[PDB]
Amino acid sequence: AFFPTPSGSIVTSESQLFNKPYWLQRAQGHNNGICWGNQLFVTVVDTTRSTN
Amino acid sequence: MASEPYGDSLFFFLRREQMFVRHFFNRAGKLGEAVPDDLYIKGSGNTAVIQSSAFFPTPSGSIVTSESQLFNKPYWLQRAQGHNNGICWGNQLFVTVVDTTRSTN
Amino acid sequence: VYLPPVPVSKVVSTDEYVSRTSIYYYAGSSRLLAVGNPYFSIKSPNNNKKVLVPKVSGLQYRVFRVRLPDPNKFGFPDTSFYNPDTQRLVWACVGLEIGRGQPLGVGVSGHPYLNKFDDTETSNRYPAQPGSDNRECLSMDYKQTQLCLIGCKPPTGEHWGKGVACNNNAAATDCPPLELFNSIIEDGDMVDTGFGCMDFGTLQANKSDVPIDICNSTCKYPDYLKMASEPYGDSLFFFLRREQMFVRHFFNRAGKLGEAVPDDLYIKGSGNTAVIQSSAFFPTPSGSIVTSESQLFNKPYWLQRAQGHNNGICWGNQLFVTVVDTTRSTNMTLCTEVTKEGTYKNDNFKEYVRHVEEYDLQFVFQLCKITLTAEIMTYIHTMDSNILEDWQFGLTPPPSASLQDTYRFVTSQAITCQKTAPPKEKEDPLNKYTFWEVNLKEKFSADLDQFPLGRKFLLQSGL
Amino acid sequence: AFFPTPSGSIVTSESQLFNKPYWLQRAQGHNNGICWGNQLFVTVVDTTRSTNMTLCTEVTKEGTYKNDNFKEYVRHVEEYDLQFVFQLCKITLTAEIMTYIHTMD
Amino acid sequence: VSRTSIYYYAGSSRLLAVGNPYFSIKSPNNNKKVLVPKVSGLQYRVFRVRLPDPNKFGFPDTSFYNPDTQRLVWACVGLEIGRGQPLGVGVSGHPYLNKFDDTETSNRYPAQPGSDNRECLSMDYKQTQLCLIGCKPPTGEHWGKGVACNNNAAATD
Amino acid sequence: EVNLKEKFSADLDQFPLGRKFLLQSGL
Repeated sequence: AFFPTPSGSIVTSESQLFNKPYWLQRAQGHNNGICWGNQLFVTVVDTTRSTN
Repeated sequence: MASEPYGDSLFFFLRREQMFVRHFFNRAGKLGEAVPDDLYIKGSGNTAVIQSSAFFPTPSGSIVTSESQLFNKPYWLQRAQGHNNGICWGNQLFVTVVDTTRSTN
Repeated sequence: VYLPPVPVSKVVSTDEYVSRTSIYYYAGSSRLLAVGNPYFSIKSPNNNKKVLVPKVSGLQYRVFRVRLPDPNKFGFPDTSFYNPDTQRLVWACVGLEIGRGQPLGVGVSGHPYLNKFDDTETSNRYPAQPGSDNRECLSMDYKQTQLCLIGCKPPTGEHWGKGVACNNNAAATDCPPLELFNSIIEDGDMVDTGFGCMDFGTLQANKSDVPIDICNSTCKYPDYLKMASEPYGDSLFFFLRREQMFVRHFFNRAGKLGEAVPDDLYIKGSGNTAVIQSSAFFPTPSGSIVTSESQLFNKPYWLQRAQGHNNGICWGNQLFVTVVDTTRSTNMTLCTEVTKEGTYKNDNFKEYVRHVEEYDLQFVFQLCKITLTAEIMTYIHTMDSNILEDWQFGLTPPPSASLQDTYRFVTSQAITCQKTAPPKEKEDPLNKYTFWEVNLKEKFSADLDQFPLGRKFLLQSGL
Repeated sequence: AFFPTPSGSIVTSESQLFNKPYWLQRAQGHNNGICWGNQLFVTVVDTTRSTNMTLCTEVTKEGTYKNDNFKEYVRHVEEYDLQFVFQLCKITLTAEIMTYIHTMD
Repeated sequence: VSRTSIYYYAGSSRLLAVGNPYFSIKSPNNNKKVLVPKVSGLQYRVFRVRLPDPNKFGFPDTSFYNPDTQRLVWACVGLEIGRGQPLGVGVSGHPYLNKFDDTETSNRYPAQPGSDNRECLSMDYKQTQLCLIGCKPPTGEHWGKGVACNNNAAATD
Repeated sequence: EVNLKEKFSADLDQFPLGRKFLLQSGL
């Protein structure tokens, strides 16, 4: 009954994803940016900045 | 498969493989093809019997990134490699996948 | 005053006498293989010349030696492009693909009696351990390397080795000389592995500083400097290379340090430091990960310009492809038992190791015709002689006579015996070596696109 | 008081600066390649090909190993080359320029 | 400096050098000479070419310059440095390096007694390349010892 | 000291660099 233990590599700052603008041009759905009901839900999970 | 005459087992194929060694071991047991004697110099004491000279390494894989995968993207077959330009006779296909980056336990 | 040295004959590239036509011809070998032992060649006990289980590994040069059909003996349907009298025909090379078909996986070997004394990375205390024999069993990897050279003549390596000494010097320590040699690379002579490109046969008495497979063979290395510099260009058309390595541990030798470290450079020691350990460290190369984008193979390789004056043309109807590989050098393990029981003991079983290394080749040629006239026939004879014989058109009186009368005794040999020396041509210098051969006389074709390289070529040229 | 032991890394063969021609088209200083006094001064460092052999001779020959008999020497070698291509320049040496060079050296 | 269209290849012969990689060896009882010279990979190898001066040269046609009032100089327009060997990295060491403890994972302690504690260790180097071309020899820099300032009662010597 | 005193040549295309330079000149 084996189990590994995972570990992250180096976490550089050329492979970051945030702190940049993202202009929507064509979303993959049919809903091309219209937000019915006047809300959005933005979900963000990060792990590069998880110090203790 | 590619050098087949009609060319009907590939339309499209891709691969990525990587591997490096982590440890080295040796086996146990009476060695069959024994070492010749004109290649080294003998001894006595704790060097009485020659130790078994069958080594085998172990593979251990590497980091499994997501910037260099192969799946979840479309693949438009503009011109397949052989002579069948995509046409599938007899109304069947065969896709084979081998993926060992999504193989958690 | 001063004046310009002197005029000398200048070579000329084969753009300007060899003209080319548009008659392309695929060729191609079948799947070559070999199966043998990875470390040492197994010898038969009764007859000690017949090999029983041959030696093949990943690390050797696999120098092939292709053969071609003489393209003057073709019965063409239409001879309309050349008068058969004045012209000749010769094959030119414009394609290549050197496949392989075994999976990845780097291969490891070792010696049973390596010369490890202690570890010199984080702990080597004092005093030294006592003993007379302190050899242990170690394993080590190799440096990953790939290369690929085609050309009309065999490729020439180089290696160090023991050499000629000098006159008497009254304070000269015992130390062997070194000298840079030259050779022609055979099949099976090992490639280097980061221990330098030096012979291990006449330079190591204790026989105990490499793995067993190179303990008595001379690890050459190709000579890119000399082969590029020859003005005819008949030894390289195309060459690729890629290697990497890095150290894994550090190990020091065991023996009398034959040179003494001088007294000036260290504060001398007392107590438990009466003895002074060796400074002879040797590393252990290991190599790194082997991806599948840093390969050099299964990809076509067109030519339009070689790096010399020989723009592809091969005289004498042979090529010489050499490949090295240590990305695909895995070593299997076979276990045939003796008895059939239901309990393990280590003395029932039997372990023979094995190794495979297999290949493939593919070509696509082009037929180009020399116009033979007055200024050209002299020029090829300066280059070689076997070309202007083997087209079976004549023979060359080598002088028009000489100035010296040379004193031919014809009394036939009973007074002051001159060098008689009845000659014989030996028909080649190449016959002494041992090349893997592959025949392509029976395997030409004129219709390309029933083959793999025919469909990749006919898109690349836009035809 | 601490001090760290340095170490190199994976020396490739696609990250080397030798064995390939350059072509100086515009130098960073003022002169574009003129060499007064007819000498150059090239300077090469490398520590990727810093291999170190091990030679080993003997004194007695036997059929049993001991550390006593053999002597070890270390040696090392560095084989080089150079190549150049030069051009030809004429100075129109009038009355001003003879001072322009005399202040230089 | 004007320009013309007369190029001139000038290739050296290949060079070698062979010796000991740590220190030179000098013969006893003379000591002004050396048996095997110290050659290692880490040193600089400052070559120094010489060119034949183009006013004492065999030009096949001296009817492009008027030699009463002109002069000629060479100008480099290409370069290449070949080099041939394997790709092995190298090790050095010191038999009596002043290493006291290890300080990465475990140094639980009372103090350790003794007078000498030196050991034999070995490490490699930072891998480095550079090439540079001049008309004067290149000028380095390094730290060193200096004037002690001889004053103000320096508590740290 | 390397010595290029008498190793020159005026013909470019018989030397391992001289062919690589004649293609870069477009000529």
